[PDB]
Amino acid sequence: SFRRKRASSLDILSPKRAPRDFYKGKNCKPTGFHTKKGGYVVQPDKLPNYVIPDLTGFKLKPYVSQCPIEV
Amino acid sequence: PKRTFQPSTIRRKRNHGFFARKATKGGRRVIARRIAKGRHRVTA
Amino acid sequence: AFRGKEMMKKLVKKVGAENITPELKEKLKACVPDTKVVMGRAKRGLYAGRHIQYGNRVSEDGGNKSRRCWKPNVQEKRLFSYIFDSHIKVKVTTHALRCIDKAGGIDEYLLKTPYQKMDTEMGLYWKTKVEARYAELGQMEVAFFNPEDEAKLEQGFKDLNIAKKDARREARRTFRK
Amino acid sequence: GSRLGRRVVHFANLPIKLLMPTKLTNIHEFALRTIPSATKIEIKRVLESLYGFEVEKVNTLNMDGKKKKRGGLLIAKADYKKAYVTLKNPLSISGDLFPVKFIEEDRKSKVKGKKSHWLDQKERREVGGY
Amino acid sequence: GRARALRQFTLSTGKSAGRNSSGRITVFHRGGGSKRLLRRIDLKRSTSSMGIVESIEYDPNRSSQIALVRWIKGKILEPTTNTISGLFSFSFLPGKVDKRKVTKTLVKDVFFSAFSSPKLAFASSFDFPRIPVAGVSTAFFAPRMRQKVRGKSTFSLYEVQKWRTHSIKAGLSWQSFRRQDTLGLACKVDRAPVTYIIASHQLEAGKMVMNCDWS
Amino acid sequence: TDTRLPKRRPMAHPKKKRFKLKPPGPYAYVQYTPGEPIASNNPNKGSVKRRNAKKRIGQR
RNA sequence: UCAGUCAAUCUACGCAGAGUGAAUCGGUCCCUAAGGAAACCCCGAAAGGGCUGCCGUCCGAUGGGUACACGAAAGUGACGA
RNA sequence: UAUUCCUCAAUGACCGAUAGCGUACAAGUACCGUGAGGGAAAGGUGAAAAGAACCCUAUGACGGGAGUGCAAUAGAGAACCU
RNA sequence: UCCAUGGAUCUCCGAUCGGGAAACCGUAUCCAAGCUCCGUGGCUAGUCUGCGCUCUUUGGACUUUGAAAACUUAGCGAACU
Ligand SMILES: [K+]
Ligand SMILES: [K+]
Ligand SMILES: [Mg+2]
Ligand SMILES: [Mg+2]
Ligand SMILES: [Mg+2]
Ligand SMILES: [Mg+2]
Ligand SMILES: [Mg+2]
Ligand SMILES: [Mg+2]
Ligand SMILES: [Mg+2]
Ligand SMILES: [Mg+2]
Ligand SMILES: [Mg+2]
Ligand SMILES: [Mg+2]
Ligand SMILES: [Mg+2]
Ligand SMILES: [Mg+2]
Ligand SMILES: [Mg+2]
Ligand SMILES: [Mg+2]
Ligand SMILES: [Mg+2]
Ligand SMILES: [Mg+2]
Ligand SMILES: [Mg+2]
Ligand SMILES: [Mg+2]
Ligand SMILES: [Mg+2]
Ligand SMILES: [Mg+2]
Ligand SMILES: [Mg+2]
Ligand SMILES: [Mg+2]
Ligand SMILES: [Mg+2]
Ligand SMILES: [Mg+2]
Repeated sequence: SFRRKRASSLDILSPKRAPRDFYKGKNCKPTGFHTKKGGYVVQPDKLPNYVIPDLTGFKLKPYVSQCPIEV
Repeated sequence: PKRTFQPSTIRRKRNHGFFARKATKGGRRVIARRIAKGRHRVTA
Repeated sequence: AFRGKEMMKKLVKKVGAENITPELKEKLKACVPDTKVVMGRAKRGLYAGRHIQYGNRVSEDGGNKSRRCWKPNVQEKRLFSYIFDSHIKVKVTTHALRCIDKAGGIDEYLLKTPYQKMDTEMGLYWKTKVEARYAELGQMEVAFFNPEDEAKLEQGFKDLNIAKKDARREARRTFRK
Repeated sequence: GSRLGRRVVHFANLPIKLLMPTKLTNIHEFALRTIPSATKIEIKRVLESLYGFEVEKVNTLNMDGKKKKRGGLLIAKADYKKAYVTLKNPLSISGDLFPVKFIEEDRKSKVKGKKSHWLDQKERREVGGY
Repeated sequence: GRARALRQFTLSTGKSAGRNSSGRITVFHRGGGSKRLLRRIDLKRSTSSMGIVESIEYDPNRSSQIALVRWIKGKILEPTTNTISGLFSFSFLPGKVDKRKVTKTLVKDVFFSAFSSPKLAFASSFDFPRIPVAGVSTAFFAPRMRQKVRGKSTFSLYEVQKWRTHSIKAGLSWQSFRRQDTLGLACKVDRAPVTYIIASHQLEAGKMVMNCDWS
Repeated sequence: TDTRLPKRRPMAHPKKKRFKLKPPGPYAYVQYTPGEPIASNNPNKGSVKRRNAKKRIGQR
């Protein structure tokens, strides 16, 4: 969907259009910590866990029927 | 011939950036003047 | 300019606005100094109301006028304090030093001078501290002794000094051993 | 309860938009579009838990939205993130699903313009990137 | 480099080229030399020692020469008194006679709370003032708080004081006392002490060097 | 059943530099062999140099 | 239709869609230089200026680093033509 | 008693698109400058879009007929009253 | 659809938890109290008691005041003419 912006919003610095050592980031959540040697360690307690129950045999549906039944 | 504008993004942000203007009393008046005028680009 | 109001705002924000009744507000309005002090170094010393002045310097024959200033006679001194038993390093004008001479010392000057005339938040702090220590001293009494007790206690102190010296030397030599 | 983990999600809302692959049989990887604040671990765990995929690796890249400028007026679309997911076993897509046949028939309109040896494999793994 | 200086006595400093803290030139015709490192030299020589001159080296920072030198030497019954000859009470030293607090809130209480700590006192930091005892200084005195009911006369040796004769201190500061009120807010065989000194004329390796102290 | 232990995060408190840990005074206690002259630098088996430079040479 | 030193079917031109895959590449991260700034202290009609250390903090590559954390009276990292 | 970053109502021998605020129109925009800063242009079809089906000649109708409409040189694609 | 009142959700900078090339990065604050679930230790073993964290409620510890046109009161204060 096309939406209107200001033409002055092109001046905000982004790492795609910056020198090679510019870092901004995209507000992702962190999962670990930086090392002193330029690496990274992923702490497994900070990873998201998803609780998705079993959907097989469920009787409800995305839409509700609109057949003429009663006032 | 070598012209006068030789671009460098880090130099531009270090001289006319938001936190470079916010650091001294003259630049804070510049920011107030720009906002009062109504400029779209308040800082460089 | 409105120094009384800007000091009263800080004092209210420190002490809590709920703590003060309107009569206490009315009384506190008449202790916070409302003087005209602009220069920075007069808020850090005891100047007794002297300030800088900017005026004209006028030539003798031509009458030509150019700007100049008169500064107060600021000197850095150490003044002795009776309840702290020690010196206080201040930057006083000679006018303040002469007022101290008339009052009878820096402590007596701080007691005698009211709150509005202290001109300074540090002046209020120092007057408050000296008044609290003098109120502490106001509830104490000393008892003197007869010369026979003088001699007895002198002998006791000699005994304890020589015993402490002997025990300290013995402990040092045994720790060496 | 809360002792199970620090980050437990009961109502996920990560939007995943699948891109139509080139071939219908022997699919070894597929691409998708999502919001820029998604992570490789989030995409892999949502795809494993919600749909039942057997995910091997996830590779991401950022894209800028499309823009149009007409001298002062600027209109634009939102930024997105593209992800490549590699499967452990090949999958397939039936032709009878809408709009697969229309996509293939419109794609072939734009592009109009034997010696097998011993021990030669047929369906080899076709994975790009690093 | 042929002979790197000893790494325990080498410091790094830049060049000023005659420019002060403001960045402007104050000393003219300087700048653009060769790179130098600073050597640390013992210019005091206050420690009395004996040494052996090891080597004579080159110092670019000064006109003379320096020399590396290793150094080869260097429960009793207390007199409880119940008799007092007189009581003096400091009740006019405040200058205004008033009662003692433990209630309306007063100006003095407001100024005490506004300047008090973030979260009796006649001891530890400052102790008893000398003024109290000024009419007669060489007399043993016992300070005590004044009680509403008449107190006891028993005085041990620990409770009696006398400024000797030594005292007939430190010094506070007018503007920096509030912060301080606010809480304060031979070695082993493989080692050898060495120093750098300014070498004299006719001083080569293997010689003796003395530092002498007052006698 | 992993008895192995996870890696730990570095702490962010300020750390003292080695120049301030040296005792004060004029004297420096250097390594001394009692028949040999005093060397200014004593590298051992773990003193490696120019690692980034060798990386660049290999890349070229 | 505009632009291209064209009357252009073509195009870096208009419309629509697509395209950039990293433990190792380049950064982020750690460490500092020249330099900048806070705190403490010093000075100043105001605004502000100095000071970065004797016990002292945060940034700053054009340089030094690539599979835990804490401590150091151990070595070093460490260098010219 | 002083002033209007503001709100509500009213008035004008005030202006009427080179005028009135820099801006009646998506303007502190486009554009110029390293930066502080400077700074535009551009209103109107018809009562209602009924905005010209169809035919002929050109690569292509914006042309010549036909038709809508009081009127078609009232036939336009940020522009068509005189 | 719409209106009135009350609710649920309510990203980021300016900006104030620290750093900063504004719209980015890193962040379980700290300490007492009393409660369901949890695991482990110890007794002569039955309505037996004693140790912990995580998350929850109520307090108190550190600090985050803060913008704004003209008017007002003060400080310093020109030159063209
Ligand atoms: K007409
Ligand atoms: K004149
Ligand atoms: Mg928007
Ligand atoms: Mg790019
Ligand atoms: Mg963020
Ligand atoms: Mg990538
Ligand atoms: Mg052309
Ligand atoms: Mg043509
Ligand atoms: Mg073409
Ligand atoms: Mg094109
Ligand atoms: Mg790398
Ligand atoms: Mg520095
Ligand atoms: Mg500085
Ligand atoms: Mg400063
Ligand atoms: Mg800082
Ligand atoms: Mg750093
Ligand atoms: Mg670099
Ligand atoms: Mg080097
Ligand atoms: Mg106009
Ligand atoms: Mg006209
Ligand atoms: Mg016109
Ligand atoms: Mg520009
Ligand atoms: Mg037509
Ligand atoms: Mg008309
Ligand atoms: Mg912040
Ligand atoms: Mg105001």
